[PDB]
Amino acid sequence: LDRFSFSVFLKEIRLLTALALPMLLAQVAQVGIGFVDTVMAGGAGKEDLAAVALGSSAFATVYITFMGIMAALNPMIAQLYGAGKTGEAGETGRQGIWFGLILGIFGMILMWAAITPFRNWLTLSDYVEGTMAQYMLFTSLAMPAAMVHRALHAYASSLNRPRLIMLVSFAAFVLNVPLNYIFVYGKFGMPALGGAGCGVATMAVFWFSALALWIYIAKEKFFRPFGLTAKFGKPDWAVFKQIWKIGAPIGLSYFLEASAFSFIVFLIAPFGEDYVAAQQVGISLSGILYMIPQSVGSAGTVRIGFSLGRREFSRARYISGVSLVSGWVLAVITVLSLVLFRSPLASMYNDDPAVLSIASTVLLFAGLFQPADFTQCIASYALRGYKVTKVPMFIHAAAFWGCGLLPGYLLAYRFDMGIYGFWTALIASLTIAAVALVWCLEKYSMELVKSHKAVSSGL
Amino acid sequence: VSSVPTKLEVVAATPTSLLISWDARGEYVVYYRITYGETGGNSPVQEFTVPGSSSTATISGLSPGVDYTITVYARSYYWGWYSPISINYRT
Ligand SMILES: COc1ccc(CCN(C)CCC[C@@](C#N)(c2ccc(OC)c(OC)c2)C(C)C)cc1OC
Repeated sequence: LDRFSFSVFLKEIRLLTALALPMLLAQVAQVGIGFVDTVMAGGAGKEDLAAVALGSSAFATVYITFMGIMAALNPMIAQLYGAGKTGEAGETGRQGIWFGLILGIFGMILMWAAITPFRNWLTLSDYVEGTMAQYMLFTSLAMPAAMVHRALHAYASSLNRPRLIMLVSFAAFVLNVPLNYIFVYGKFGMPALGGAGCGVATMAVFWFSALALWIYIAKEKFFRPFGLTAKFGKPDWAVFKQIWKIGAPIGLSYFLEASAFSFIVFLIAPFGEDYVAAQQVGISLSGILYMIPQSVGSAGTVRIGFSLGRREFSRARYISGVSLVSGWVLAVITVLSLVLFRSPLASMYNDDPAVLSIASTVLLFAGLFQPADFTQCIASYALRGYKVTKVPMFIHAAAFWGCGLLPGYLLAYRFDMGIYGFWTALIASLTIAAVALVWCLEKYSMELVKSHKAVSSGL
Repeated sequence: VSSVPTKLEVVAATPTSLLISWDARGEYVVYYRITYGETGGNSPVQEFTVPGSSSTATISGLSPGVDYTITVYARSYYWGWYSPISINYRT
């Protein structure tokens, strides 16, 4: 009962120069989809019933879920980048890009359809020239989801190595959304005002990033076999059925924060809804510098599952620590420059909707959860990142939601200034991964004892 | 005068049977053989045999999980034998 977690620190020898730092440039580009969202957010302010984002919100819902499913090939194609058939990774790449449709379609279809019931039983709302005019720009704001998957399937074939293009066609992305979002929300000659021609406009440029994929077979050697990518053999086509047990439980695990939804916003309004609701400059600026962080494991992820295929066993699972903690560096250094500062109401030209009279009982989980999970899921993003590992990550989060039961009404059930009160066993749900998760990672890190079935050959 | 095939890799098994995916970087004017004994020398030796870059294959794993010691064989231009490398890790 003392240490059922064996070798503690010894995810280590002398690795100091593990330059997993194209991984940064998975979130140097991935800041791109940050640095669009808020152009559309801070442009459709020239309409004040441009709370558009009300759609652009519960859109991400079915993108980011299904994006899980798709973030799933980040091993697939590294695992076989320890191979040679970049076309037998390709036949998969194609097979997913096909999938990339398929789902994107069937997803954007749920949107495409279901949407309407934005009014049911304990339910409804009615500024009609507002997002009712834009529930018809939920649709346009939706009709990429077919093409976005195919164009996030994009970075799943960045896996490999060259992450350069992703950086380009996202620096050549907010190249556009300004341009196109004005022209299509307003300044015509000729497409005047589908005013929330952000959703109309954004959706445009997916298709543009989409064939910012296509336009990068150009670079080196092929990953092109999209001749009628097909599905069938037995009951149903694998390298597709394969993509299932990886995909699924990362979306259904992205259903974590997809209920850090019903929580992060639900007791933002008791009888006290003031800066309690304003834990969005709280937990929106939580999310902002959370990506550059965590997104590196969703980038570490390659460096591993590939460096498994290249048969470098744990000559890589014992980098899945030297990454873990090279960001664990930043885990602290910017929780430091987190609780430290407060000036979210930057007074330059103006803000988006976050305004001046508020207390900063928010810097109080700029600590709590901020360094103590900075890491805690980039665990999986290397468990999957390496391995099968999200079959019990799905179930990693069987607690990270279902242990927030009263850690939901635990801000509202208090003894002190409990604003981070249900940030209870949800910043302690959140640190039951520094066990549960990485504790698993030095245990299955140590199947590279089981699988490295012969330490050292002749010379 | 040289060295072996080179690398040392059974990964594991389908319990009864086992993987054997070793260094064979290309082939030569080549051929392989793998020994198929355990580690007593009692239950005799057996000879799988293969060609291309193909030390990277697998067995017909016959019994439970006893200690099995299994060699692979180089062969090249002079119809003779680079050097064997060998290993025993059994289930
Ligand atoms: C996935 O949900 C989201 C997460 C973060 C953001 C970024 C927030 N932006 C800085 C915009 C300002 C925040 C704001 C809006 N829009 C907003 C924040 C959080 C919200 O609940 C999730 C919200 O309701 C949709 C609106 C203000 C007006 C209340 C938007 C999101 O969807 C709109």
